[PDB]
Amino acid sequence: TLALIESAFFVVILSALVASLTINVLKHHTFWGLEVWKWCVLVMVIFSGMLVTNWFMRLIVFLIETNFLLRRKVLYFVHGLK
Repeated sequence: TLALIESAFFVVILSALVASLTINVLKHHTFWGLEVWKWCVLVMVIFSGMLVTNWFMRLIVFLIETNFLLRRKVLYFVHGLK
């Protein structure tokens, strides 16, 4: 629910950033001494970075599961510090 809304917002921000990069019309507008596309890309960076951190944590957990090492202490440390 709430997580899905955040993911959708991050996807929308990424799409807007891609459109701004592809279309120079938005670049003509600037605010706070910086281009509007810069701020949009920054916000999309924050959101997509949260999403990428979650995805990378999941991928690291999966790789550790498939990894040959199976030390109990290492698994507990990873679970605690994820």
